[PDB]
Amino acid sequence: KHFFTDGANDYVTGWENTPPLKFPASVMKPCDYSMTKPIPKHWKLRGSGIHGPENTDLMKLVLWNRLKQKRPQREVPNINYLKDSIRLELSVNWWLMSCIFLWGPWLHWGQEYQKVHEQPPWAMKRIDGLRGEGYFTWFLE
Amino acid sequence: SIFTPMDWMFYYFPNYSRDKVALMARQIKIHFAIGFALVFLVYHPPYKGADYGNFHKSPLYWYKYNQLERSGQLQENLRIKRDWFYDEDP
Amino acid sequence: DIPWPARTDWGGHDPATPFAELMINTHSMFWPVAIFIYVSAIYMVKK
Amino acid sequence: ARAYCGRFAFMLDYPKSYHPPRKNEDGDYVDPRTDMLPKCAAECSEWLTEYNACVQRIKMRTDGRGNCQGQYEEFAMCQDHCIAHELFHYLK
Amino acid sequence: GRRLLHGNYFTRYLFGSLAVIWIAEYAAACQYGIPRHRNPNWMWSWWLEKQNQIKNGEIPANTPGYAMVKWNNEAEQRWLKTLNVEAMNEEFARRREAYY
Amino acid sequence: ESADALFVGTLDRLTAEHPHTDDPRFAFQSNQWNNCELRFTQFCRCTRELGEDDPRCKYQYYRAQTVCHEFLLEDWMEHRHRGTCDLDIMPDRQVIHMRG
Amino acid sequence: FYILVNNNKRIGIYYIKLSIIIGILGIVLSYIIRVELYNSGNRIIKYDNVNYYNMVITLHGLLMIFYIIMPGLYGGIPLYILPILSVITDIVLPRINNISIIIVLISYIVVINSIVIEYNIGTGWTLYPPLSIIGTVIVNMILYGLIIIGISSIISAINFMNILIVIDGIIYVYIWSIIITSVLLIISLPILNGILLMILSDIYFNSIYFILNGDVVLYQHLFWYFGHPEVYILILPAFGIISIILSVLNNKIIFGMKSMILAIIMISILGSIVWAHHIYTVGLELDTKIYFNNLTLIISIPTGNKIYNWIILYIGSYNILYNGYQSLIFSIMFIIIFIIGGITGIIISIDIIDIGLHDTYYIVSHFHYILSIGAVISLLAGILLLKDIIGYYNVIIKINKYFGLLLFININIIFTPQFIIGFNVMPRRILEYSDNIIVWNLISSIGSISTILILLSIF
Amino acid sequence: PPTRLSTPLYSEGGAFTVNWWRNRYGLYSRRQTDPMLAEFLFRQQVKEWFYDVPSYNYAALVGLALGILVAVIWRHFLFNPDVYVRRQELRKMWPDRHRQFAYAVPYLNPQLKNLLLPYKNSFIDNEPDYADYNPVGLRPQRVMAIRRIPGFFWAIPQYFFEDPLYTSCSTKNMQTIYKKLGYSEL
Amino acid sequence: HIPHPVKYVGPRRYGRYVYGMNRPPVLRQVKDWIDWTGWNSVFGGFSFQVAFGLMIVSGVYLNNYRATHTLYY
Ligand SMILES: CCCCCCCCCCCCCCCCCC(=O)OC[C@H](COP(=O)([O-])OCC(O)COP(=O)([O-])OC[C@@H](COC(=O)CCCCCCCCCCCCCCCCC)OC(=O)CCCCCCCCCCCCCCCCC)OC(=O)CCCCCCCCCCCCCCCCC
Ligand SMILES: CCCCCCCCCCCCCCCCCC(=O)OC[C@H](COP(=O)([O-])OCC(O)COP(=O)([O-])OC[C@@H](COC(=O)CCCCCCCCCCCCCCCCC)OC(=O)CCCCCCCCCCCCCCCCC)OC(=O)CCCCCCCCCCCCCCCCC
Ligand SMILES: CCCCCCCCCCCCCCCCCC(=O)OC[C@H](COP(=O)([O-])OCC(O)COP(=O)([O-])OC[C@@H](COC(=O)CCCCCCCCCCCCCCCCC)OC(=O)CCCCCCCCCCCCCCCCC)OC(=O)CCCCCCCCCCCCCCCCC
Ligand SMILES: CCCCCCCCCCCCCCCCCC(=O)OC[C@H](COP(=O)([O-])OCC(O)COP(=O)([O-])OC[C@@H](COC(=O)CCCCCCCCCCCCCCCCC)OC(=O)CCCCCCCCCCCCCCCCC)OC(=O)CCCCCCCCCCCCCCCCC
Ligand code: HEA
Ligand code: HEA
Ligand SMILES: CCCCCCCC/C=C\CCCCCCCC(=O)OC[C@H](COP(=O)(O)OCCN)OC(=O)CCCCCCC/C=C/CCCCCCCC
Ligand SMILES: CCCCCCCC/C=C\CCCCCCCC(=O)O[C@H](COC(=O)CCCCCCC/C=C/CCCCCCCC)COP(=O)(O)OCCN
Ligand SMILES: [O-][O-]
Ligand SMILES: [Cu+2]
Ligand SMILES: [K+]
Repeated sequence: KHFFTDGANDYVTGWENTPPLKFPASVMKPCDYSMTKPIPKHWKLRGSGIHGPENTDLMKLVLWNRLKQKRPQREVPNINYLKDSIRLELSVNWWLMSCIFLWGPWLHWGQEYQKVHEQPPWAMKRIDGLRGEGYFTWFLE
Repeated sequence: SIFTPMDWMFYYFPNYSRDKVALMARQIKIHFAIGFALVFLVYHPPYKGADYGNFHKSPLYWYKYNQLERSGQLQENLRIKRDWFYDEDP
Repeated sequence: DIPWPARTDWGGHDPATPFAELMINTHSMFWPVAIFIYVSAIYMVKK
Repeated sequence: ARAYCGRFAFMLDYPKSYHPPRKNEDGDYVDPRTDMLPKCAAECSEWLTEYNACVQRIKMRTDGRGNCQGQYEEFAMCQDHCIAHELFHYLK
Repeated sequence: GRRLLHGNYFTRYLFGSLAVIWIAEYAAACQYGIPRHRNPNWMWSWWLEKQNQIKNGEIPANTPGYAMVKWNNEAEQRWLKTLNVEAMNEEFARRREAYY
Repeated sequence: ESADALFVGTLDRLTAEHPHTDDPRFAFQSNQWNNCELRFTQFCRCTRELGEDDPRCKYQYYRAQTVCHEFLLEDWMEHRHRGTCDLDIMPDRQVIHMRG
Repeated sequence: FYILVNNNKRIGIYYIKLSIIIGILGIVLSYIIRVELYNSGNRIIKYDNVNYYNMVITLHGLLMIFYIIMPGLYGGIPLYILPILSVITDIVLPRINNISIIIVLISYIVVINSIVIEYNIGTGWTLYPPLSIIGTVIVNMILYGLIIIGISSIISAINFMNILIVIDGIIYVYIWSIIITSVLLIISLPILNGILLMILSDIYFNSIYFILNGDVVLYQHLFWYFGHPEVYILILPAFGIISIILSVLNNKIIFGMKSMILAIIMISILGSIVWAHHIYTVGLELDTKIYFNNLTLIISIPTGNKIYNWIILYIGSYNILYNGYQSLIFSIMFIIIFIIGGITGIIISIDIIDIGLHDTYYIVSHFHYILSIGAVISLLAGILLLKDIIGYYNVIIKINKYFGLLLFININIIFTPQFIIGFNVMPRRILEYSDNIIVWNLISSIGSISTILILLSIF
Repeated sequence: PPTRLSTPLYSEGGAFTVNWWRNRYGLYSRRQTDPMLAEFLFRQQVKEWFYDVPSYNYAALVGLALGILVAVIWRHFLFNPDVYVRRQELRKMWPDRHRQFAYAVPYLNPQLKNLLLPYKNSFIDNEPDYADYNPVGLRPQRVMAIRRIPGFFWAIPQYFFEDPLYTSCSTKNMQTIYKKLGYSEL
Repeated sequence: HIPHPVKYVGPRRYGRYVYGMNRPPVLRQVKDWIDWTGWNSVFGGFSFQVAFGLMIVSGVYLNNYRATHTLYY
C-alpha cells in the first residue's frame, strides 16, 4: 500500500508486533502472558515486574525485529499481496484503455453526426430556430 | 434511546448494551434518522396541516371551557367590550 | 418612533405594526428564561 | 349494489367543527365552494400549466381542429379532490 | 496487512452515492408532480408560429427574425438597411448547383 | 367570471390583476430580482409582437415598474434601445447553443 | 541570540510580548472611539475627516482579533506549556515555530505603515464588498496583512496537530482545546483565502464578481464560513485555560473530563455549520433561516455542560486556601461574564429579535463581554497561573484585589449601557448620533477612560 | 468492563463494533508495539470513552444535528425552485421556464407553515389576524389558534376564551371601529 | 483484511519461449493474463467509462428516437 501506517503498513522500520507463524511456539511465540497461572505465595519478586525486555517473548520480539532485517533471499508474497500493492496502478491503466477504446469512438461519432444534423445524436432536435450544437449531456437537461 | 440516561440502559438491558461500541453507533444512527425524518415528514409535506377546523381540544380545554360556560364568564369574555372610537363629551 | 433620553426600552419600544409587537413579545417571552439561566448558575459560584 | 364503501370512522375525516359561510356585501351567503376554487387551483398548478399550454397550442392552428378536454379533466379532478378535503367543514 | 476502509470503498461510495441521488430525485418529482418531459425549445408562442411558417414556406427561407417584428432596435435598423434575403437565397442556390 | 380564472390561462395573469401582490412563481423567496427580469422579458416580447403603442405592452411596462427599480430599468431600457439587451435578442440570433 | 531562537518557550514569550505591544495600539484605537462618542457633535475627529473614524473601527477590530487575542491565546500560552503538558521536550517543528512569530510581526508592521502612508478610509473588519473593492490602497495593504497572518495561523495549526504523533502522556483537556482549534483553522482558513483572493481580484485584477449580476451576498457566505469558526477558535483555548486553573487552584480532579472533551468537539462541529446567523437581514429563504436559527441554539447545549462542570470544580473547595489570588478571581469572573455574553448571543440568535438588533450596539456589547472581558481575563488568568514558570516580575498583579474589582466594575460600565442603547436604537459603526442617546453613551465613555487609568497601576 | 486481559470482550458483527474498533484503533499508533501492551491500551481507551455514561448524550446530539443538516441540504436541491442543477431551464428566458415553476406553489406551502401560522396570536396583541385573509389563493386562509403556544408563554392565558379583551382586539372589530368613522377600509 | 487463497486456476507456466511454439491461443493468453493480474482492476477501471458511455449513448433512443414518436402535441 502507498500510505504509511505504524500499525500495519510500517515499511519505514519494518516493525512487526508478532513473530512469524513459521517458528514453533517453543522457539518463539507472540508476547502474551495474560494466561499466566497465579503466582505461589512463597515465590518472591526478583525482577522489576515491569513490562519490558525482562520478559522472554518481548526480548525475542525486539531481537528478531532487528535481526530479520538481513536475510539471504526474498520472502516471496502470494499473488494476492502483489495485486494489492499495485491496485491503483493497474486500475488507472485500464481506465486509460477505456478512454481510448470506448469513450473515443462514440465521442468521435457524436461530433460527426453533429456536423451533419447540427446537434449530437443523443439530443432532441430543436424547432425554435436557434442555431448551434446545444447541450451534450442530455440527462442533465 | 431518547431522553434516557444510559446508566439505566446499562442496568436494565445488559445483553442489548453488551457491546458499547455498537451501542454508541446505534445512538448516533437513531438520532440521525429522527432529525432526517422531522425535516421530510413534519416540515416538508406540502398542502397539509391547513385543516384549521380540526384544532385539538384537550380535556383541560373542555374543563375550563365548561367551567366558564356554566357561569356567565364565557359569554362576558367573548362579548365585544368596545366598538366605538370616541366617547361622547358632555 | 424616535429615541428618548435615558430610556431602557428593554426589548423595544413604540411598535406601530403587528410585526413590531411580535418582536417585542418574543424578547419578553424569553427574558424570564434568561434570568432563570443566569440566577440558577450564579447562585452556585462559591466554595 | 350500494352507494358507498364503509370504513372505520378514523379513516373518515369528518369535519370536527363547522365554520359558517361568508356573507356578501348584499347580505347573501356566498358559496363555500366558490371561495375555495382559487386555492385549490393553486394546489393543482402543475396540471393547470399543462392545460394552459394546450390552449396556446390549439390557438396557433390554421385549422379549426384541437381540444384541451383531456388536460382540463385532469385539472378538474385535481381541483375537486382538494375541495372534497375541506368543503364539508363549511356545510351544515 | 490490515484494512481500514471498505474493500471496494471507492466504487461503492461513488456509484452508490450517484444511485441514491438519482433515486431520491425521482421520488421528489413524484411527490411534487413535476412534469418530466424534456423540451429543448424556447416556448415563445408567436416565434414558434413564425418558425412553422418558414418551414411551411409561407415566409422566405433565411429571413431574419428582426425582419418579422413590429418594433426594431437601433442595431436591427442598421442590419435591415443591408438585408437582402432574395440575394442570399440565390447565393445558396448557386452553391448547391456547384456542389452537385 | 370564474373564481379560478386567474390561475387558468397563465400564471402571469395572477399579478396582472393584482399588480402589488406576490407572483406565484417567486413568492417563496424574499429576493425579487428574478421576478423583475421575467417582467422585463415579457415587456420586450410584447413590443415585438404588438408594438410599443399597443396599450397591452404599455401595461406590461407598468407591471415591470411594479417590481423593477427605476435605476435598473433606465439602464436596461438603454440596452434595449441600442440592441444589446440579452433579454430582447431575437431567438435566431442567440449564441447560447453555439460552441456548446 | 534574540531573533534566531527556536526554543518554543522563548517563542511563547515573544507571542505574549508582541500581543501586549500591539495591544497598546488597539487600546489607543478603542480610546479614540469612546472619546468621540462622548456626546453628539465632533470631539476629536473633524466632520471633514470622518473617513479616519471608519479606519479606527476597522483597525480596532482587526488588530484585536488577529494580532492581539489570537496570538495571545493560540500562540503565546500554547507554545509555552503545550509541549510541557505533553511529556515531550520541545515543539515538533522548531523552525516553523520561529518563522510564525516573525510573520506576525511583519504583517503588523505592514498594517501600521499603511496607516501612516496611505489615505485613511475604512470598511469594517468584515470588509464587505462592494465598499471594500471601491476603496483606496489602504484596503490592499490590509488584505496583504490578513493573507500573511493566515500563513502563520495555518503553519502553527500544523505544528500543534503533530503533537498527537509524539505525545508521551495523556491528552489533557487543555491539549484537546488546542488540537480542535487547529482543526477548525485547517478547515476554515483555505475558504477564507479563496474569498480574499476574489476581493483582490476585483480590487487589482479587474474582476467583476462584486458588480451587478454578481451576487455580493456570495462574499458574506464564504467570509462568515470562516468568520464564526474564528470566534470559536478564539474562545476554545480560553476554555482550556479555565479548566486547568480551576482544577489546579482547588485541588479537585476535573469532573466529567470526557464530557468536557466531547463538548469542545461538539462545539467545533456545530460552529462550522451555523455561520449564516450573521446574514439574517439579507433576505435568505424561509427554510434556510429556520435551519440556521435552530442549529445556532443547539450550540448552547454543549457550551452549557462546560459551564456547569466548571461550577462544580469550584464548589466544595477547601476554605483554608486563600481565594483572593488574581488568577482564581479571573477564572471565576469568566464564568459570570461568559454566561452574560452567551445568553445575549442566544437572544440575538432568534432571527426576528435579530431584525431589530442587527447592526446595533447590542451586538457590540455581546461580543465585548465574551472577548474584551472573558478572553482577556482568561489570557490574564493563564499568564498569572504561570508566573513562577514564566518568571516575569516588576508588576503588582498576583495579589491585587483593587485591580480585579476596578477592572470588573469599569468594564461593565462600558458595555452594559451598550445593551440598552441597542433598543433605543443606535446603529454600529457610527460617529454622530441623536441627542437623546447621549446619556448612555456618556456613561460608557466615562467607563472607558477609567479602565485605561487602572492599567497604569499594575506597574 | 473487565480488568484482566484473559477475559475476552464481547463483540457484535457489523461495521461498528468492538472487533471493528480494535482492528483500526492501532493502525497509526506507535505505542501498541506488542499484543499485551496493545490490548491494555485498547481497553484503556474503550473503558474511558465508551463506558462513560455522559458521553452518549453527545452522541445523540451530533446525530440529530447531522440528520437535520443532511435533510436541509438535500431538500434545497430536490425541491427549492431557485436551486438549479439541470440546465434545460437555464438555457431559456425566464417566462419559458415552465418546469421550474412547478416547484413554486408546493414549495410555498410546507406542512409546518400551515400548522404554526395560526399561533401568531400568542405574540401579536392587537389584530393578530391582520394578514389572515388573502383572496388570491396562493395560500390557505388562516384561522387564529385557540390555545397559546406550549412552553414559556405564561404571559397570556392558557386558552384565548379566557381573555376578556381578545375578541375586542381582533381585526374584525377594529375594522368595524374605523369603518364607522370612514377612516379606512381595513 | 480477510485472508483468502489465490483464485488463479489457469496454467502457471507455458514453458520456455521457443520461437512461439507450443503456446496457447492468443485469446486464451489474454484471458490468462487478466486472471493472473486480477479482474478487479479491469472492472474498476472500466466501470466509470462504461457507466458514462451507456448513459450518454442511451439518449439516442431514450431522448431522440422516443421523443419524436412520443409527443402528444
Ligand atoms: C461523479 C464522477 C466524478 C468524481 C470526482 C471525484 C473527485 C474527488 C477529488 C479528490 C481529490 C484527490 C484527493 C486525494 C489525493 C491522493 C489520492 C491517493 O493517493 O489515493 C490513493 C492512495 C491509496 O492509499 P493506500 O494506502 O495505498 O490504500 C490501499 C487500499 O486502498 C486500502 O487502503 P485502506 O483502506 O487499508 O486504508 C489505508 C488508507 C486509506 O485511505 C485512502 O486510501 C484515502 C483515499 C481517499 C480518496 C479520495 C476519495 C474521496 C474522499 C472524500 C472525503 C470527504 C470528507 C468529508 C467531507 C464533508 C463535507 C461536508 O489510509 C490512508 O492512506 C490514510 C490517509 C490519511 C487520511 C486523512 C484524513 C483526514 C480527514 C478526516 C475527516 C475529517 C472530517 C471529520 C468529520 C467528523 C468529525 C466528528 O491514497 C492515499 O494514500 C492518500 C492519502 C493522502 C491524502 C489524504 C488527503 C486527506 C484530505 C482530508 C480532508 C479533510 C477535510 C475535512 C473538512 C471538510 C468539510 C469542511
Ligand atoms: C422490453 C424492454 C427491455 C428494455 C431493456 C433495457 C436494458 C437496459 C440495460 C441497463 C443495464 C443497467 C445495469 C445496472 C446494474 C449494474 C450492476 C453492476 O455491476 O454494478 C456495479 C458496477 C461496478 O461496481 P463495482 O462492482 O463496485 O466494481 C468492482 C471493482 O472492481 C471493485 O474493485 P476495486 O475497488 O479494487 O476497483 C479498483 C479501484 C481500487 O482502488 C485503489 O486501487 C485504491 C485507490 C482508490 C482511490 C483513487 C484516488 C484517486 C486516484 C488518482 C489517479 C487518477 C487517474 C486518472 C486521472 C485522470 C486525469 C484527467 O480503483 C479504481 O477503480 C479507481 C482508480 C482507477 C482510475 C480512476 C479514474 C477516475 C474515476 C473518477 C471519475 C469518474 C468519472 C469520469 C467521467 C469522464 C471523465 C471526466 O457499477 C457500475 O457500473 C455503475 C452502474 C451504472 C448504471 C448506469 C445506468 C444508466 C444507463 C443505462 C444504459 C442502458 C439504457 C438503454 C436504453 C434502454 C431503454 C429501454
Ligand atoms: C537572484 C537575485 C538575487 C538578488 C540578491 C539581493 C539580496 C537582497 C537581500 C534581502 C534580505 C535582507 C535581509 C536579510 C536578513 C538576514 C538575516 C540574518 O541572517 O541575520 C543574522 C543576524 C545575526 O546578527 P549578528 O550580526 O550576529 O549580530 C546580532 C547581534 O550581535 C546580537 O544578536 P541578536 O540576534 O540578539 O540581535 C538582534 C536583535 C537584538 O536586539 C533586541 O532584541 C533588543 C532587545 C529587545 C527589546 C524589546 C523589543 C520589543 C519586544 C518584541 C517581542 C517580539 C519579538 C519577536 C521576535 C523578533 C522579531 C524581529 O536586534 C535586532 O535585530 C532588532 C530587533 C527588533 C525586534 C522587534 C520587536 C517588535 C518591534 C515593534 C515595533 C513597534 C513600533 C511600530 C513602528 C515601527 C515598525 C518597524 O540577525 C540579526 O541578529 C539581525 C537581523 C537584522 C535584520 C532584521 C530585518 C527586519 C526587517 C523588518 C521589516 C522592515 C520593513 C519596513 C520598514 C519600516 C520602518 C519603520
Ligand atoms: C457509509 C460510509 C461508511 C464509512 C466508514 C469509514 C470507516 C473509517 C474508519 C476509521 C477508523 C479510525 C481509526 C483510527 C482512530 C484514531 C487513532 C489515532 O489517531 O491514533 C493516534 C495517532 C498517534 O499515535 P499514538 O501514539 O497511538 O497516539 C497516542 C495518543 O496521542 C495518546 O493519547 P491518549 O492515549 O491519552 O488517548 C488516546 C486517544 C484519545 O482520544 C480518543 O480515543 C478519541 C476517540 C474518538 C474518536 C472519534 C471516533 C468516531 C466517533 C463517531 C463519529 C461519528 C460521526 C457520524 C456523522 C455522520 C453524518 C452523516 O487519542 C487520540 O485518539 C489522539 C488522536 C485524536 C485526533 C482527533 C482529531 C479531531 C477529530 C474529531 C474528534 C472525534 C469526534 C467524534 C464525534 C464526537 C461527538 C459525538 O494519531 C496520529 O497519528 C496523529 C496524526 C495527526 C494528523 C492531523 C492532520 C490530519 C488532517 C486533518 C484534516 C482536517 C480534519 C477535520 C476534522 C474535523 C473534526 C471535527
Ligand atoms: C469569542 C467570541 C465569541 C463567542 C464565544 C460567541 C458566541 C456566540 N455568539 Fe457571537 N459574536 C461574536 C463573537 C463571539 N460570539 C462577534 C465578534 C460578533 C460580531 C461580529 C461582527 O458582526 O462584526 C458576534 C455576533 C453574533 C451574532 C450576530 C451576528 C450578526 O447578525 O451581526 C449572533 C446571533 O446569534 C451570535 C451568537 C452567538 C452565540 C449563540 C454564541 C454561543 O457560543 C454562546 C453560548 C453560551 C451560552 C448560551 C451561555 C452558556 C450556557 C449556559 C449558561 C446554559 C445554556 C443556555 C441556554 C440554553 C440559553 N454572535
Ligand atoms: C479582542 C478584540 C477586542 C477588544 C479587547 C476590544 C476592546 C474594546 N473595544 Fe472593541 N471592538 C472589537 C474588538 C475588540 N474590542 C471588534 C472586533 C469591533 C467591531 C469592529 C467594527 O465595527 O468593524 C469592536 C468595536 C468597538 C466599538 C464600535 C466602533 C463603532 O462601531 O463605531 C467600540 C466603541 O466604543 C469599541 C470599544 C472598545 C473598548 C472601549 C475596549 C476596551 O478598552 C475594553 C477594556 C479593555 C482595556 C482597558 C484594555 C485591556 C487590555 C487588553 C485588551 C490587552 C491585553 C493583552 C494581553 C493580555 C496580551 N469596540
Ligand atoms: C453543483 C453542480 C455540478 C454539476 C455536475 C454534473 C454531473 C452530475 C453528476 C455528479 C453530481 C451529482 C448530481 C447528479 C444529479 C442527477 C439527477 C439530477 O439531474 O438532479 C437534478 C436535481 C435538481 O435539479 P433541477 O431539477 O434543475 O432542480 C429542481 C428544483 N430544485 O439535483 C439534485 O437534487 C441533486 C443535486 C445534489 C446531489 C448531491 C447530494 C445532495 C445532498 C448532500 C448532503 C450533504 C451533507 C452531508 C451528507 C452526508 C452523507 C453521508
Ligand atoms: C477529499 C476531501 C474532499 C472534501 C471536500 C469538502 C467540501 C465541503 C467543504 C466546506 C464547504 C461547504 C460548502 C458551502 C456550502 C454553502 C451553502 C450555502 O451557503 O447555502 C445556503 C443554504 O445552505 C443551507 O441550507 C445550509 C447548510 C449548511 C451547509 C454546510 C456544508 C459544510 C459543512 C462543513 C462542516 C464541517 C464538517 C462536518 C463533518 C461531519 C461532522 C460530524 C444559502 O441559502 P440561500 O442563500 O437562502 O439560497 C437557497 C436557495 N436560493
Ligand atoms: O460569531 O458569533
Ligand atoms: Cu457567529
Ligand atoms: K460625536
